[PDB]
Amino acid sequence: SIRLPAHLRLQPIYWSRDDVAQWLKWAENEFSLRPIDSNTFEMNGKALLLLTKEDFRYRSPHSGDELYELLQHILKQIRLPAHLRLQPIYWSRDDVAQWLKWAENEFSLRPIDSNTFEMNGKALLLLTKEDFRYRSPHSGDVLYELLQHILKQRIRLPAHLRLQPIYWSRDDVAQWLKWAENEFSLRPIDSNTFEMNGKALLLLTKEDFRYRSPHSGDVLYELLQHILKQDNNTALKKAGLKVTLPRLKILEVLQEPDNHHVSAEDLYKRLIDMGEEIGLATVYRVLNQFDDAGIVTRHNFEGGKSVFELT
Amino acid sequence: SIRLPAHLRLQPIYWSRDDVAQWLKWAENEFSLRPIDSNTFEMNGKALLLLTKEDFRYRSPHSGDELYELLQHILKQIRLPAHLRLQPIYWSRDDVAQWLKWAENEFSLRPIDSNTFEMNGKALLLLTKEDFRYRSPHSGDVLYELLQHILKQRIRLPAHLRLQPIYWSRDDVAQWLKWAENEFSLRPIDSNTFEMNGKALLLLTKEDFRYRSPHSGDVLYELLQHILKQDNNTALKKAGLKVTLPRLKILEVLQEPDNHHVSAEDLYKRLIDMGEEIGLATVYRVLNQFDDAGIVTRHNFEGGKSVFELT
Repeated sequence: SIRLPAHLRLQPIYWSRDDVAQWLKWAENEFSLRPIDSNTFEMNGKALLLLTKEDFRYRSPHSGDELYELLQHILKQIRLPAHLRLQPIYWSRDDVAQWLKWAENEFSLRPIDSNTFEMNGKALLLLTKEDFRYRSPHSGDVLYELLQHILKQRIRLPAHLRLQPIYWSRDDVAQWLKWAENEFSLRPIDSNTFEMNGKALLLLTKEDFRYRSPHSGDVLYELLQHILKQDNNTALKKAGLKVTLPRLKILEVLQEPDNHHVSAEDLYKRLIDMGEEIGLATVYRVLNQFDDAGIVTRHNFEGGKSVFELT
Repeated sequence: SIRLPAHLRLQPIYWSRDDVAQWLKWAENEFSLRPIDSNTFEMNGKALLLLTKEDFRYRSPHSGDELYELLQHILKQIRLPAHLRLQPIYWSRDDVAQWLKWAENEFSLRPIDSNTFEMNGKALLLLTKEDFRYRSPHSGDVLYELLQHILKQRIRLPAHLRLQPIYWSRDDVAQWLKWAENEFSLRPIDSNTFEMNGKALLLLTKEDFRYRSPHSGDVLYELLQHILKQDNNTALKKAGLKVTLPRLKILEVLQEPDNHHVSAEDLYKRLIDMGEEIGLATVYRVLNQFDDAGIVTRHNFEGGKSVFELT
C-alpha cells in the first residue's frame, strides 16, 4: 500500500538509472527523509538489486536501511561475454578490463576508467569490498557484488619464498614483489618500493601499501595476509590409486636412498634380491601409472631404459 | 598372440615417441612389411591413439591399415590449460597459439612454429583436415583430431554483405576481406589480394586462395564455401514469451506504420482509440518484457517517457 507511478510499479529489474533516481525522490518525499542527493545510486535497477543492505546504509546513512526495506516491500509482490565464461580465477588482465566494460554497459554505471583494476582475476579475488570502493567510489560495491554473484553461479609461493614472512630478508621481499608482479599481472613494481625486510614489511598498514604502490598496494597487502593465514597405503590413496602389493613394493624400492632414480629393470632386479615375486611387465605398468599419478616422473631412454624418479 | 617386449606390452597410452618408433620397427620385421621410415609417426602413444585409420593409410600407404589393426588388436586386451576450457569457438588467436604449445608438449610432436595458425578459434574451425596437414605436415592430422575430440567433450555477415557472392562487386570483395581479417584475427590482408568481383572470385580454386594469401587463403576459401551453403502468435513464441491478448495488441500497435517508435502512454491511448481494454502499468510491463526479449529496444526518457522501438 505504497503508490508508485505506473513506470515505477513494474519490477525494479526493469528500472533505468533515471527510474532509480525518480524512486529515491519519491521515497524522500513519501517518508519525510533527509535530502537524498540525485547521485546516491548512479545505476539501474538491476544494479540496485545486487547491493547489500550494508551498501545501502553506506551510500545513505540517513535513509539507506529505509530504502532497502522499501525495495524488499516492492519485491514481495547473468550471462557474460564469451571470453568471460571461465571461473574468474582464470581471467587475464585483459578479461578483467572487458569485465569492467561489460559491467558499465549492463548496469548504467558512471564511466569506469580502463586502468581502474590493472591486474588479473586471481588478484581481483584477493581484494576486499573496501578496496573495490576505494578504486571505484561510484560503482565498487556493485562490482564486488557482481563478482560474488558470478562465483555463486559456478596460490603457492615459489620455493625460495616458502618460509614465514617474519624471516624474510630485504632481498626476499624484493623477490616476492617481482614474483607477485608476474603472477598477478600488475603494473611494474619498481625495485625500491619496499626497501626493508619481512619484519618491517609486517609493520606497514594497508594505507602504507597503497601509498608506496597506488597500482597494486592493496593486492600486495592482501597477498601478504593470505600468505600469513595459509605411510605408503595413504600415499597411494592420496594420489588416486588402489593399494596393491606390487605397488607398495615398487613404491618401497623407490624410497630407498639408492633407488630414487631407477629404471624398470633395475627396480625389478632389486625386487628379486629382496625375495619378491613380481613380473617385469608389471614393474613397467606400475611405474607408468605412478608417472601419470604424479608419484614419479618418467625420464625417457630408448628401448625400455627410461629412468623413473620419485617426485 | 603377438609378442612385444615388456615395455611395449603396456597400454599404448603410455608409449613414448621412441616406443612408437620401436613398435613400428618391430611390426615391420614381424609382418615382413615394406620399410617404415623412423619418421612416419613422430608422436607418442597418446597421439597415435587420436589418428584415424585414414591417417594411418596416409602416413604409410604400404602398411598403415595393417598398423592400425595391429593397434586395435593390442587395445582389445583430456584437460586443457586453464584459459582453453572454453568452447573453441571462443578461443582468441593467442589461445590457439597456446593450444599448439600445449599440444606439442602433450603429444611429443615436432616443433610447431608459433605462426603455424595465425587466426582465432572460429577460423580454426573453418579449416579442413587437409588444411591442417598442409599447415603442419608433421602433426596436422593429430591436431585436427585433437580438436574434434575437444568438440565431443563439449557467423553472420555484416549487413552490406548479405547478398549472394555471385553479385558482389570488386568493392564488396574488398569489404569482405577486411571484415574477415577482423572477425577471424588474421594477418593483415593487403587491399590488392583479390582485385576482382564475386563472379571471378568464385572461379578461383583453393590453391589460388593459398597463393594469393599464404597466411589466410584456406580460411578465406572455406569462409566463402560456408557462406554459399548457408503471424504474431509465433513471433511471440519465437522470442520466448507466452501469448496473451495484452501482448498481441501492443505488438499489433507497434507494427502500425505510425507506431514503430512509440512511448508507453501513446501506445496506451492508441489501444483505447481501437476500443481495447488494457491498463497503463500493463502497457509498461509488456514493453519492458518485449525489451528484454529483443522484440523492441527501450530508448530512455526521464519520467515514464521512454520510446520503444520495434526491432
